[PDB]
Formats: sequence, structure tokens, C-alpha cells
Amino acid sequence: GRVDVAEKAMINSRADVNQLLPLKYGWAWEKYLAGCNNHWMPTEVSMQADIALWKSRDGLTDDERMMLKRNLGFFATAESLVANNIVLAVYRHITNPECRQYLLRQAFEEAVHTHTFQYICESLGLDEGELFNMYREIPSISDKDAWALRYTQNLENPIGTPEADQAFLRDLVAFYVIFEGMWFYTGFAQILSLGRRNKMVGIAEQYQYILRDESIHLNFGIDCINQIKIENPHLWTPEFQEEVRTMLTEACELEVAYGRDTMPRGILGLNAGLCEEYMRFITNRRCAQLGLEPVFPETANPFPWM
Amino acid sequence: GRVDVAEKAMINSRADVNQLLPLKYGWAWEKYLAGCNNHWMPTEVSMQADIALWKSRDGLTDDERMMLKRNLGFFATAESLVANNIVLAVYRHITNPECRQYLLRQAFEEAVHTHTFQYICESLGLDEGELFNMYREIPSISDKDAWALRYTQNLENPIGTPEADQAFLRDLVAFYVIFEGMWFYTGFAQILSLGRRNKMVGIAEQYQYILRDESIHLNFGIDCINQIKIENPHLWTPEFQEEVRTMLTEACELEVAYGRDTMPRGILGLNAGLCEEYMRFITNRRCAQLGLEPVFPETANPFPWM
Ligand SMILES: [Fe+3]
Ligand SMILES: [Fe+3]
Ligand SMILES: [Mn+3]
Ligand SMILES: [Mn+3]
Repeated sequence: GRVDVAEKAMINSRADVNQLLPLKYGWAWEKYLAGCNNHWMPTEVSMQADIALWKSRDGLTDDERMMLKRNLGFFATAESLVANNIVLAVYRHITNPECRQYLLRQAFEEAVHTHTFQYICESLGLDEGELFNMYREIPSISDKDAWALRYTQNLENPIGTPEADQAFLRDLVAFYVIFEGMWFYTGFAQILSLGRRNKMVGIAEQYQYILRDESIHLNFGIDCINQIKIENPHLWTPEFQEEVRTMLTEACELEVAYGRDTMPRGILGLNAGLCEEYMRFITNRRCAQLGLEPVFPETANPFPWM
Repeated sequence: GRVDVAEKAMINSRADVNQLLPLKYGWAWEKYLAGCNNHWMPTEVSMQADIALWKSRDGLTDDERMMLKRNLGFFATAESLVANNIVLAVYRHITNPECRQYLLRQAFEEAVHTHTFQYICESLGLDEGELFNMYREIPSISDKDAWALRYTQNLENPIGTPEADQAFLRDLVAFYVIFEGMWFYTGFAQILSLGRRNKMVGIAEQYQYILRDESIHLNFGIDCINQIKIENPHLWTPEFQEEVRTMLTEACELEVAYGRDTMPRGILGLNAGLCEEYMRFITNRRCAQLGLEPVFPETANPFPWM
């Protein structure tokens, strides 16, 4: 009574989920190997330059500091939200050992990312309460997290029905495509912009590591949605496609509101309009990766260096 | 409305579990840092010698091969059982960010350990089905896993009552103290015995890495049980202490049955009696770490080199 590859599935599989071999989803196994080879620790990056620039007076404009605090405050608790969604929602529904294997890698990388913001907070001497509670004090940040949390909560408060599998797909889109593949990429562009100006390079280097992990996290999650679409064609209905297109649209309006609140006035080489262009370009890119009609007109990448 | 350390607790905490700082359980944070610094991959260990010894005729006695297959077959799927218990049971009930931080590390290390047995199975050319389905075909292995699984299932099929928190404590004992801290240690002694005879050294070296992770996994889980005992003194009743002492007793009888079936005749420098002595010594050691009356008389360590 050993497991055959035909018995294994992304969701609602009857095969023994405790048996890794034989592998069916090689693409999932490949991501796990790539994630492991990207081992890094935030304490490996020196913060001396960033600490000096932070404590100094002329080091950063008041707009740059606020942009930095809002970005850090958003990322500090967002990584925990993604990690909790993996554990409490994604892991249960993916009935596949090799995919769960990568989820364990991804979850741990979220702990490294969370570690990165404890290290930044402790290094720069930031207020822990102000930074980690920022996602309940700032409306622009709170609206983004509350919006993504609903798709996590909806799974927990509903047995393999089409509505159930569609609700799980909404969760994968909200966290892999939107949270990690859109909101984080926009926040990455803001911080890396300072790094390109040789400002807060220690924070920027850690963001480069997080972005490398984030690229695999997104790549895996798109593959999951696409792999689930292959095995469950009945789930990718025209109504659900418009649901996902609508989710991307709201998520962009939440980030526009966030970008405006984070950068009232644009800083050197960065503003809310350019971030609106990048978010609009990335969103269209996510639509193409999901086989979705783009929600915006053709938009160039304002940051081709990302 | 920021989080104070007084609001944070091991279980049933009301503090925002999404906010890592301020840290209350430094011991949990310390384990996470130690786990990360133990980064290793099973593919870093060469198997050429082990592959040659395996394919050769005189390389291993028939008793050694069976002992090796049963040990591998047990560990190949046991790591998934521990990982699933972390995600589906332990993570939900531990209402604490720094402890969840380590759980994400531990869960990933379980994926590395599971990776180790895919690598061993693929290297030695073992039957994947025979190895990964062995825990449903061998009664001695099946009885052990089925016994531990009940404590995972009982949590999933019952809201913060004393019975609920005691059932979660039974789960921590079953998987941290018994599964990882007893059954794995006994299985470690069997394989490392071959390594000390310069037999299957590649497998033995990987087991040394797993044992290093396993020591932290056990250390963390004992700390969790002890930390929960501090904050919930009403849970550590005399009846529950005897429940745990009874769990350890059954778990030892399941391993005695496993040891006998795995080693009918003892091999060079190893037999079921010595493994019974080690299990009995380790079990008494676990009792002392939990503030429990030992279940066996004073027993020396047959393997002081472990
Ligand atoms: Fe991520
Ligand atoms: Fe373990
Ligand atoms: Mn992340
Ligand atoms: Mn393990």
C-alpha cells in the first residue's frame, strides 16, 4: 500500500502526506533546495554606518526618517502575518509533502525576516512598542494588514467544497501574490532607493536578502496557484478570475493610500507617484503570471534596477 | 496600546502574538539563535564510502542491514510526524512570538532531517515505497507512531480549560520528551554504534547533525513544559504527574518492543538489552528534568560517548 505519484495532489489528496517520496511536484522540491542555499543571518550585516547616519542630524531628512519608520513598522509585523498564514492556513490545506517541505523553509525564512527587524530596531535604538505596534496605530498600515487578515480568518471560520477551495485560493493570492509579491516589492523599492544613494546601506543590504527570499516565496506561491488550477480547472471560473482581479485592484488602492501617507512629499529620487507606477507595473505583471487580464494599462518599470 | 512583558504568556496569552518585542522568554529566543547557527545540509556529507559498503557483500551483516533499514524507515517518516505536530498543534497553542520563532526554526530543521532520509534513500538506492511506508507495514514501528499520533489528534478533536491545557501538555511530552528526547536518542545510539565501528560513517555523520538539532529541540520542549508549569501551577497535579510517568512507561515498552524487533540478535557492540539500558537511563533522566519521580531504578549509561 505504498504511495504512487498519481495519488498525490496539491489539495484534497488522499495519499499519505507523511511520505515525501515519490516526489510529484519537482518544482516545489526545487524551491526548497534553492531556499536552503540562500542561508543568511541579519546579524551578518554591519549596522555601524547606518547607526551613525541615524544618530546624526544631517544624515536623513525628516521625510526620509518617517518613510523609514513607516516602512520598518509595516515590515516588522507583516512577516509574522505571512508566517502565521503559512502555518495556520496554507500548511493544512496543501495536502502534499514536498510542498509542505518548502512551506517549512518559507516559514523559517519569515522568522529570519522577523529577526531582521528586531536587529534593526535594536541596532538603531528604536522604540520597540512604537515599531511593532505601528500596524495597529497607523491607518494606512492597519488597513493593509486588516485587509489581508480577512482571507486568513475566513479559512479558519467556514470540507473540500468548491467554495472552500476557492476561499483557500483567495488566501494564496492575498499573501503570496499581493502581500509578498506586491506590497513587499513596493516597500523594497523605497528602502533600496536609499541604498542606491548610499544611505542606510546596512538596512538596504538586509532588504536585498529578504527580496531574494521573497522572489522564491512569490515564485512558489504562483506555482501553487497555477498547479492547483491545472488539477482543479473548475475552480478558475470567470467570476473567480474577476474576484482575483478585484482583489488586486483593492490591494493597489490600499498601497496607494499607504504610499501617499508614507511619502507626503517625495524624497530624492523617490515619490508616491513613482511607487504608484511600480505597483501598477508589478500588479500587471502578477496578472500575466496568473493568466489574468491586466487591471491597468501598459506601465513601464520606474525602477528597472529592482 | 503596546505590549508589555507581563501580558505575554506561554499559553492563553492576550498580548499581541504578532509583536516579537519586548521579549519575555529569553531562553526561547536563545534557542532560536543557536538553531540558526547550526545550519547544515545532508548533501554536504559524502556517501561514497557508505554506498560502497552498502553495495558490497561483506560490508554489513544481514542483522546490521535490517537494523539499518528499520532505523531509517522509522526516522524517514517520524520527522514529518514531529513537524506536522509542531505546525498543526504546538504552534496554535503557544501564544508567544519568541517561542513561535523557535518553532519555525525547529519545523524547518525537521524538513532538513526529512531531507536527510530522502538523500540517504536516494544515495543507497533504497526502495522509496518500502522505506517511507515502513511505518505502516512494521508493527513495532507502527505501534510507536500510532501511539504518539493520538496526542496530536486529541488536540484537534476536543477553549482554554484545564483539561485542554493538560491535553496540550501531554502532546509536548509525547513529542518533545518521548518522541524526540527518547525514541530518537535510542535510534541515534544504534546508528552511531556503526559509525564508531567505521561502518556507514556518512549516515552516522548526518545523525550527529540531527542529534545536535535534537538536543536543542528537547531542551526547548522541556523549557516549554517547565515554563508552562511555572505560570500554570494548577496544571501539574499529582494525577497528571502520574499520567506523564505512565506515558513514559508505555513509551519505553513500545521502544523495548521496537528494539527487540529491530535487533533479534545483537550486533557487534550493540544489542536490545543495551538499548533497553540506555532507554531506561534516558527515561529516568527525562523524569529528573521534568521534576518527576523516576520510573526505573538507577541505571548507568551503556553509551557514555553519546
Ligand atoms: Fe515571504
Ligand atoms: Fe526534532
Ligand atoms: Mn518575508
Ligand atoms: Mn528531527
